[PDB]
This record gives sequence, C-alpha cells and structure tokens, in this order.
Amino acid sequence: RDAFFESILEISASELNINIQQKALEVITKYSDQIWDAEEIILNDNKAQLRPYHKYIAIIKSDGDSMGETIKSMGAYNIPITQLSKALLSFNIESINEIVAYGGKPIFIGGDDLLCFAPVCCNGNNVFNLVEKLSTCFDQCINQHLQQYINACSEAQRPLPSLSFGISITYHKYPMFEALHTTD
RNA sequence: CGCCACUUCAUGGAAAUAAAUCACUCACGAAUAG
Ligand SMILES: Nc1ncnc2c1ncn2[C@@H]1O[C@H](COP(=O)(O)OP(=O)(O)OP(=O)(O)O)[C@@H](O)[C@H]1O
Ligand SMILES: [Mn+2]
Repeated sequence: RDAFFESILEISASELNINIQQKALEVITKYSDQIWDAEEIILNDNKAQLRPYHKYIAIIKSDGDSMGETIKSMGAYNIPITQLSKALLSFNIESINEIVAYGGKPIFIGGDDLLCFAPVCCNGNNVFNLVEKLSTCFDQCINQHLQQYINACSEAQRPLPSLSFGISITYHKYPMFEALHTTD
C-alpha cells in the first residue's frame, strides 16, 4: 500500500514482450519455488527467440564517493547543504525513472545508494548503457544544482562528487545471495 | 705431275631467389544450488 516483480528470471528476459507472471499464475492456480519452476520451464519452451543473455541477471550497486569530503569542501566556499540534498533527490527520482524505463527493477533506496536488478540487454540497451545513463544523470543533477560549487571549486583543481558502480552478471540460477555478496 | 700428314676434344658465370609461417568457428553447454 505504501509502495504502489519476483523470482530472478522475469527481469532477465523482459524483452520478448511476454507476460510470464500471468501464465505462471495460471499454471500454479509454498509459492516462490513453484512459480520459480513455472517461469523457468515457460521460458524454457520459449526457446524460439531466447538468447543466452536472456537467462543472465545483472545486479547493480552504486554508492556516492566522498560525500562528507564534498560537504567539507562546500563548507569552505560558503555553500549550503540544501543544494546537495536537491541534487541527490533529483538524481534518485531520475534513477528510478530511467531504471524502470530501461527494463530493470529498482529495489533498495533513493538515498546515495542504488541496488538494481536489471536484464543484461533489453531493446538493444546494455546494462553498461544503464550504468552510463545513471552516471550521466548523477553528473547532470550535481552540475544543475551544485552549479555554484561547480564553477567555484573545479577551476583551480578538485575532483567533483561521483558514484562508484558495482555490477555482477550471473546465471539466473546460482542463487542471488552469493551474487549480492559478490556485488557488495 | 708424282708422293704425303700432323694438330687440337671445356673453360668461366649463375648453384636458388621472393610471397604466405596458420586463418575462421567453437574458449564451455545443460542438470544438480536458488
Ligand atoms: N540529502 C542529503 N544531503 C546531504 N548529504 C546527504 C544526504 N543524504 C545523505 N547524505 C550524506 O551521505 C553520507 C553517507 O555516505 P556514505 O557513507 O555512503 O559515503 P562516503 O563515506 O561519503 O563515501 P566513500 O565510502 O566513497 O568514502 C552521510 O554522511 C550524509 O551526510
Ligand atoms: Mn551511501
């Protein structure tokens, strides 16, 4: 209710325009194992257009780099932290928008982290394309809101705040606990 | 006009030179874990 997508395979092959949730529910009609198996064999006999990247799952984890250091650097130049809050919130909203646009799934947070469950390739768009768009969105929000900090601390020299990225691509099997720890 | 032969029996040069020296495809696939 306060929110408004499961298994591991449905968002690995969200490109065929095929609704595995509906057919899996029809077949099954405790829960997770049976529907997991149903989705598995449904896209097993969807072999006609199934490429090897349709069975691989990409986990994307990102965190903000030196946020406290950026805060301390803005403190020297008399720059409010409200601008940083603005940039982070706008980046998070745009991140959710473009992650659902790409074909993946946002899971974790709209803070300075992001854990996304995305297919390797949907509509000819990579997970690396998704990472590039996320980085560009974060840079755009930083520049748009911290413009004062941008043209005040970057002329002489400084690295601007950025986000480091962690991507893990594994089979739909090979459970996602180990994959999550590998991503971490 | 008559008569009649002896000689000489491979040397020098080139003796391999360039091109290609691996190429493409497959570099794990399923099952068992979740
Ligand atoms: N809306 C916001 N505005 C400003 N700062 C924020 C906001 N939300 C979170 N933060 C900051 O995020 C920080 C948490 O960042 P985190 O600890 O993940 O990374 P870091 O220590 O900056 O980076 P790294 O590990 O790369 O050195 C907190 O110190 C907090 O001040
Ligand atoms: Mn963080």
